[PDB]
Amino acid sequence: VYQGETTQTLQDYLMWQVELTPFSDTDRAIATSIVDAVDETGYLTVPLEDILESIGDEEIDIDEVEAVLKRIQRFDPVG
Amino acid sequence: VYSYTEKKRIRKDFGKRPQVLDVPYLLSIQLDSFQKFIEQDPEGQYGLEAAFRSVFPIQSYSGNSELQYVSYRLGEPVFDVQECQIRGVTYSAPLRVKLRLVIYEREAPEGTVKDIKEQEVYMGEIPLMTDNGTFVINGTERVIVSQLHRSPGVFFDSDKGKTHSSGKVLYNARIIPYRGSWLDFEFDPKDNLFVRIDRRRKLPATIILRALNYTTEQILDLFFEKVIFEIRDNKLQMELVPERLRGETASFDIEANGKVYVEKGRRITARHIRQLEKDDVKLIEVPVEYIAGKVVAKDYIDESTGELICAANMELSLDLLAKLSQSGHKRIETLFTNDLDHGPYISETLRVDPTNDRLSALVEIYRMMRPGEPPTREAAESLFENLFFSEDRYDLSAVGRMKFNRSLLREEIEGSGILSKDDIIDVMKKLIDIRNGKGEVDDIDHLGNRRIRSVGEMAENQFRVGLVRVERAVKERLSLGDLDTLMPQDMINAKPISAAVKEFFGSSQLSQFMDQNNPLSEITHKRRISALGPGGLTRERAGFEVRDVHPTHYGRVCPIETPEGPNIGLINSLSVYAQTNEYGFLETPYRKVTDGVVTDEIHYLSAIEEGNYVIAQANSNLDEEGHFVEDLVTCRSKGESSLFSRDQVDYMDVSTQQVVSVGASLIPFLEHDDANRALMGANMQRQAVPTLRADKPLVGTGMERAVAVDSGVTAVAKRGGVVQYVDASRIVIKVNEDEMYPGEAGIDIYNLTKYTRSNQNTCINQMPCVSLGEPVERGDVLADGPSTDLGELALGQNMRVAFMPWNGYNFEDSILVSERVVQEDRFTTIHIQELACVSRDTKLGPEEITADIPNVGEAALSKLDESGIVYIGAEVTGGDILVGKVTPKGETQLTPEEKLLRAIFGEKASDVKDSSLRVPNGVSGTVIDVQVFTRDGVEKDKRALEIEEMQLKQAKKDLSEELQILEAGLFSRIRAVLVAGGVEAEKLDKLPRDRQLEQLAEQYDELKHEFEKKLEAKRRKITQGDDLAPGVLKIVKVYLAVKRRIQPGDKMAGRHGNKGVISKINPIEDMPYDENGTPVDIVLNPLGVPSRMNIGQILETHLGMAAKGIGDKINAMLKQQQEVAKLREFIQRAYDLGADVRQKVDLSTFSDEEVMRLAENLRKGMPIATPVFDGAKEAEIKELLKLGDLPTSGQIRLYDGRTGEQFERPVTVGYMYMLKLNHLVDDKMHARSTGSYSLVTQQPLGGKAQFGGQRFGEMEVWALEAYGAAYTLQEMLTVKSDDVNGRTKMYKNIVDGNHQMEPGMPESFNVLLKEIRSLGINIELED
Amino acid sequence: ERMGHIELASPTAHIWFLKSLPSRIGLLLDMPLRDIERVLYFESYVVIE
Amino acid sequence: DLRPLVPLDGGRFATSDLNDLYRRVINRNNRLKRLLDLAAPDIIVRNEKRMLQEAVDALLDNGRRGRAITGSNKRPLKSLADMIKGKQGRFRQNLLGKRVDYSGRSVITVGPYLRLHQCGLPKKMALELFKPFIYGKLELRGLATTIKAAKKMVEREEAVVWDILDEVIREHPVLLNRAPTLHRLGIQAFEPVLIEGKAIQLHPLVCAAYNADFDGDQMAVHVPLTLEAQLEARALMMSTNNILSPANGEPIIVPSQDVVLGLYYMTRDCVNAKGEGMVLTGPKEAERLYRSGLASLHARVKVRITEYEKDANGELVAKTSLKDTTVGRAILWMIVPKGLPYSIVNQALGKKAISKMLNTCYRILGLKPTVIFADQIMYTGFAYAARSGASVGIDDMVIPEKKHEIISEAEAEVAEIQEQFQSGLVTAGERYNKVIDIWAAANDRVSKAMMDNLQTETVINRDGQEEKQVSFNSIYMMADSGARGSAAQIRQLAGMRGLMAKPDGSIIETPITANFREGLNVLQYFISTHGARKGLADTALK
DNA sequence: TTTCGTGCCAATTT
DNA sequence: ATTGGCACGAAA
Ligand SMILES: [Mg+2]
Repeated sequence: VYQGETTQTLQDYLMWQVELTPFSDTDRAIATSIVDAVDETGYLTVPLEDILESIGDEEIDIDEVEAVLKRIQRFDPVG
Repeated sequence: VYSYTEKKRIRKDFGKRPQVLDVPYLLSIQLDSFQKFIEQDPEGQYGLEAAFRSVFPIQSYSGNSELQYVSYRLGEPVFDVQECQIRGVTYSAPLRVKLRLVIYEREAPEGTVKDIKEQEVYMGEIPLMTDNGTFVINGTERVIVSQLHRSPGVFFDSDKGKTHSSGKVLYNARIIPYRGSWLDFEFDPKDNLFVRIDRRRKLPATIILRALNYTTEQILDLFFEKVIFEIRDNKLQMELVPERLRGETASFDIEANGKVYVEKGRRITARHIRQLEKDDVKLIEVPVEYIAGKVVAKDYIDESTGELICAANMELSLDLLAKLSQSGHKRIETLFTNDLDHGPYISETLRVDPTNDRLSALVEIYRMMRPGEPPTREAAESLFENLFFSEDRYDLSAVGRMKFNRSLLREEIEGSGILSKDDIIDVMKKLIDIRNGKGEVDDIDHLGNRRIRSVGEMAENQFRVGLVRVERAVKERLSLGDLDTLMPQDMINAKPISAAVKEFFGSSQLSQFMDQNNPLSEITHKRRISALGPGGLTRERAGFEVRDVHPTHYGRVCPIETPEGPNIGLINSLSVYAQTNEYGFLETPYRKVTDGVVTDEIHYLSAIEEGNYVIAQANSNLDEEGHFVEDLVTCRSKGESSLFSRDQVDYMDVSTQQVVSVGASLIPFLEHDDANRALMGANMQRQAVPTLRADKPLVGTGMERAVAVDSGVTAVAKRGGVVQYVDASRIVIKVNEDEMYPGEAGIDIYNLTKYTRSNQNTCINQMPCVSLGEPVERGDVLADGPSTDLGELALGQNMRVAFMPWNGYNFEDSILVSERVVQEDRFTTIHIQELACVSRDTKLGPEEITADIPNVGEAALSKLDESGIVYIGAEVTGGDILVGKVTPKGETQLTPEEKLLRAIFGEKASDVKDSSLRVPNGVSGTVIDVQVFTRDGVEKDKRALEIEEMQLKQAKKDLSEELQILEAGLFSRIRAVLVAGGVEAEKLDKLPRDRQLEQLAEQYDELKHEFEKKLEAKRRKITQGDDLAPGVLKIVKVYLAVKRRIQPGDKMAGRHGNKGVISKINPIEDMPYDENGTPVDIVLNPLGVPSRMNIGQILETHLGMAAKGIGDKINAMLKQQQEVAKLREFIQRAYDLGADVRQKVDLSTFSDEEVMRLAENLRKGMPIATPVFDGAKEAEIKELLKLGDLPTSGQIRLYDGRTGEQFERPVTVGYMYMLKLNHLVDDKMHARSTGSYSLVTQQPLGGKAQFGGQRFGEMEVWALEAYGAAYTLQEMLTVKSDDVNGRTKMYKNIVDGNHQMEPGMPESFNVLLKEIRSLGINIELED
Repeated sequence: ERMGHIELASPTAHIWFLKSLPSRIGLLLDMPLRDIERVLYFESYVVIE
Repeated sequence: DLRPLVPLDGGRFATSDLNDLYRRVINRNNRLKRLLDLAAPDIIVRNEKRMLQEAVDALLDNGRRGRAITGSNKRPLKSLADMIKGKQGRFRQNLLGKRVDYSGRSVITVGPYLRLHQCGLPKKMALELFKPFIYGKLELRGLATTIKAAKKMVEREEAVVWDILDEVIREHPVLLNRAPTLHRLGIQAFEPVLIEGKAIQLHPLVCAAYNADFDGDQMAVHVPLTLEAQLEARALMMSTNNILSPANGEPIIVPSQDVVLGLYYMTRDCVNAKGEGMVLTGPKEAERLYRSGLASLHARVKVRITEYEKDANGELVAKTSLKDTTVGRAILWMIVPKGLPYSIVNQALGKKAISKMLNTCYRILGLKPTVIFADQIMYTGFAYAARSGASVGIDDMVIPEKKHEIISEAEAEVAEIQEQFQSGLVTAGERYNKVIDIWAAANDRVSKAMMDNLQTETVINRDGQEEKQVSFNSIYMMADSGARGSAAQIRQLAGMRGLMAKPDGSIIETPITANFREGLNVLQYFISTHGARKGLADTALK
């Protein structure tokens, strides 16, 4: 019988790097939201306001999302 | 008299028994079988003719038209074997069959010939066998293995009381046709005969008899002897035959002529029978009680009433006797059914049988064959006729008919292919006779009951299988009336026949990739006999008896060459001198002994014929005239061996090596080895890998040359001549004028195979072994293939070995190897791997092989040429790009971001992906060959044009050589004609070669035109494109070559079953050394010798030491220049050693140059040949050691390399032949931390090709449970295999230095729950 | 983990409760298995009332 | 997602078996629905219902009823029942056993220098096996600031990652397993030692529990992850914890072969050896004399030996006395712990004697001294077996001089019985039994003569007389010490092979009278193949 | 009308 | 091939 193999995509690599990064719970949720909105070419497809809305918490400013995004942008591949 | 190849290096032979029969061609069983299938036969059997005649003529139901077969022809193959292997196609020939369609008329007697149309049609491609007995299916060589199956005929067997609880034997008989249905007869514990058709529900044995139109009276007459009751007006006076009463007890008063020979209660003895015979006592009075159980034979009806008084086969009673007596009857017929000899089985079977007619039996047969449908008379009759009496559904072949007649003790051998009434009656009679006690059952394992089927017969069967389907299609399509226009070309289609042939030659169980480790592997594979396959046995249902060695295997099947494991006893190997009959039975040759002297005439005897004679053993001493010396010769007579007289001998064996196979005949001192270790050595000898340089065994048996030559790995001169040109890749031989064909330039060109990949990813390379200008003869070796040295098989290396323990580094089969062996590259091997890149056609444009990969850097493209292909000779490793390919991605809408990207970085980077071919991780090597296949109509790149130019150059070179030889001859004739006139002494020399003469000029022009035509044809053949596949544009194949060195973990072995693994590579100064400071190469543990009982290795070591001593003497004499006289005197002394050997080497017929060449070839040791059962004795070995100034015992004193002190005991030091097996640690080591998983089970994959993990099976779980390690088992079960969240959490914790886990739930349990729920069962977890 | 369903046009017997040697349907209805199979595969009729 | 499609080259998606069954069921159901809506004649709807029933039966359990439907190449399709049950089903393939991460395998070699608790692991395997630990350790000490930095450092195989690996594999047991795992001793825990190459080094003393030999065997290695797993490996599955067999209580660390041969060779005496008859101050003086070439290892001397015995309260009390012993026994005495008597080594040490010594050491002193004693015994046995230079030659297989006469007498007796049978005095069975008994007696006589000739030798006395002592024949020493070989195998090597049996079981009357030093003719070799192949087939099939 | 035997089917085989 | 359960047929 055939079952197939699991292939690693760009988002899988990004989430693997996120899980091995010393983030907090809120920072990890923001990182998950950011990695979700990444296309095949590696560009962010949504504005940060949409990510902030998707977080669903009213105690987070745009600055924390900016910091998390800057940390993510230094993953492999760079850029 | 020795040939040129053999005269260079003569191997001393210790054999003493003269040879009377040469070793035959080792690949005859394939070539003859395929020739029988292919060649034209005037008779109607043995090949395609038989298949065509067994189907044609094909006639329709209306009978107004039919197809007639005339003849067939095989066309020339398009490509040669080398071309087929290079391209990757099938080496095959087209089949053209000349069919003929006739048209019959109506309302006329018979069939009026209205019209006849004959046409040649194409029936497909038939694969052809090469000169070496192989088939090229898809650029790869394949071997079809012969099958050992059960012969057709009739066989009588029984169950050894196992079926019944009382231990009663129930005999049975089985009729097996070659094509049809089987027929079984069997008994029961109640002694009733029963019949069985196609292994179905049991039926009474009289059902078939009644279906064959036989009445009860006729059956009783056939199966019983009549006894005549004569009513002589008083008490049924009886005519008595004395022999009828043997072994019986009289139940009445027997008196005759007033004398009571036997009284009441007295049993009849032999003396009483003798007295009755002497007196010829006939008339006997019997009482009415004697007929209380006698059974009447026929039917008797009262003349008055006219009705049936009693039916046939029923016991008479007193009332019935009175009724028949009062009806005016005097003659009665009964059956003799004594309980000792003539057992009454048929009568009881008739009693059990319900049917009493001819139609109800057919109805019951039809009901049993096809249940659940109403019976029909016509359907039952048709089924009964087609079961056994139709030529189109039942066939008893010639071998089957011969076996049937021989089993029935008939005289005629030929006959019909269908059963008859007489055959069934005789089978029943023989079974009844066996039941009575006069007969013997058959042995299924006897080689006279087992038959050999080769490739030709299977190909014929598959061709017939296709042809019957073609005939069915023709019958289906011939019903329509269009006879005025249609042609036979469109009447038939060749697709089914070609499909069947290709399926047989490509996907059959007996069609396998040829084992190509060494020539011995190929020879063994081509001579393999298998009991498995379609129509054979299964390894799970075989049993012990079929796997045993039978006496009839003597001289036909090797008893010490079979795989160990599930296939033991089921895969066999042919013997050296074994052949097959015209019926396919194995036979072996013998010398006939006439008038007490062993003659020279050779008779091939089969298993059946062998048992009737007394055959003397090969190891029997004779005289110069051929007389046995011992008066009690050991001989085999009837499957057992015993002592016989000199005058009772009928035959003798022809050789001492006819009982073993080719592989077992290459083991020196085989008679000193145990059978299990001999089997292990034979199995290991054919998996050795060739090394960089071949090395002859230096201790052999004499069979190396036969194996090397009969295997097609070497280049053999087809005709004699002189070496005109020699090179590392080609040899040109100038043929002698006495072997040249008229009107031909006599030259033979041999293009050598250089560094090609085999089926096992090894290296195939040929090296010349001839010099420029030396003479050659037909059959001489010109080039040596892999594992070949001067035309001799060379599988391993000669190593200096000592038998002693060394600090535990040879503990339990471990091997210690010196560093000098590694430094000299004696066991370094070459391995070649192939990679393929395919460019196809997509919907968004085609994929392109190109050098412009936009995302990668400049350096990564440094080893690619202008066409995007790696250079030849580049050193590559894991991740390097071999072929650059891009896959187009297409979108017709350009977003502003995409427009910005195109503007900044160019449009080429966009709308393109990367799908280049890259070297897999862990793979390295050098690019040695690149091949490009392009579809027809597609433009070729630069690389393909270069390859085509390279291919054209060689053809141009060969044609130019032949053309220039012919031109030289023609210009010589021109000069001979021209100087006959103006005798221009210097004008011709000064003038160029332009120069009856007109006829020669015309011949020159015609020769140039013909050679231009040949060159154009070769260019067209080279330029021809390929038909790859639907949607495939181009294919690029790249070959990488790597060299593997020896290292710890590699498997080494000898020829006596002594295998081991290298444990340490020791520096040179640590190895033991002798008084001269010479270290040993390998140290072997002596403790493995006594328990295994393989003593042949010690004798081989001693003999190799002696040979090396002789070689050292020769080399010492060579280093200091001495005259040829002393060298030849010493060599003559060396060759004359031995106790009455059969080899005579006279160096007086050698020239000085030949003697010097022989000495140069003998300066590294003198090779020695010892047959398997005619080898050298210990005294001869000691004499040879004395000749070399070496100790007789074969043991010297050694010193420790680390301390310099002497070992306390002498150590056996010598030379042994060692092999490197194809079990390399480089292919064994594998490790994994994390990787890919299955999509369904989410568990790690298996294998080394993927980054797979090791399986933790049930037994390991049991072992962990027995320890009590619950946490280890739990982490094995969840966080390591199939807990998706647990794997990530465990990895994160490990990276953070926290060695803790959250177990979770396995995913396979959820998969199981879903699968069970899909069956309509509600299974769930609760609480 | 999401399953679907198919609405059969006519009722169909489950083969596990039919062809297992201790036939649950046959033992429950107290009928031979051959008659049950003949009725199920449209080879014979059976009276309901 | 539990029934995925097959994506292959060329864009072909093909189909699966369950998908095909579902498609057939759906097509039949849709056709039946349409026919029922159209009010078709009953003769067609009955056939459609029957086909739907057959399709559902094939989907649920294909082949149970009627004929199983097949695929493209005439093979039955796999149904849900096939997935559930069988050896290839879920239970036995994915639940009771599975493939795991952090595992490897390779060929095994012998490490003679290893301790009982140590194994030899290639560092190339260890780099892959302990990769997350290496990542964590690299991040811990500031060598790498991100996970990708450590990933690239490990990919490049820098010099510091080897030190990191050596630090992280310091105290971390690994599990070695060899298939088939017949008992719980087939998996054991060892401390790794990083080595060069690609083969795993194994301690010789644990080769008996694994039933492993160094002729191509491969082993698998697993890495425990959590603290509980590591402590279970160290405290339960460690090799030093497994010294008694759970089946019967017998030891499983019995020395064999080279160690036994060396210890037997060193603890033997010769009648007149160099250095015989001198008095030594102790074992150290004996070793000093032996290493200087002044005394023989087998010389009989007197040595001052001090030995300790356990008192009533459990304390050790020493006694010193002069003992008549040999140099080799005194040298070996330096290895025995203090709690054993000197009589345990003052003899010729075979396999049984060494096993008894180890068992006594374990019973009297405990576990750790037993492990140390076993390691020292293995080291000394290997060293002195190498130093002895024991070999094997063709002259070691000594043929008795009276074999020919015995064979001739047996032949004369069987000839006389055959002539008497030709005269008709007895039947066939009695003659057959008499011939068998005669040949058995001849074989027994030949074996006795061979063993009598092989087991003794003649030596010159100190005065110049003759003495008879135990032979130093290499084959006899190997057989007598219990290292390799038994009496029957030596009989086959140097005496007649005896009677052979037909494959059914009946004994052939005429025996093989030739040994293995001599050659067997074609007929005898062919006769022996029946028993050889019968044994091999039984071993393969059981 | 009960009771034991015989033929058939289904399970198993690293 | 071998073993065991189940329906069937012949006999007490
Ligand atoms: Mg092994």
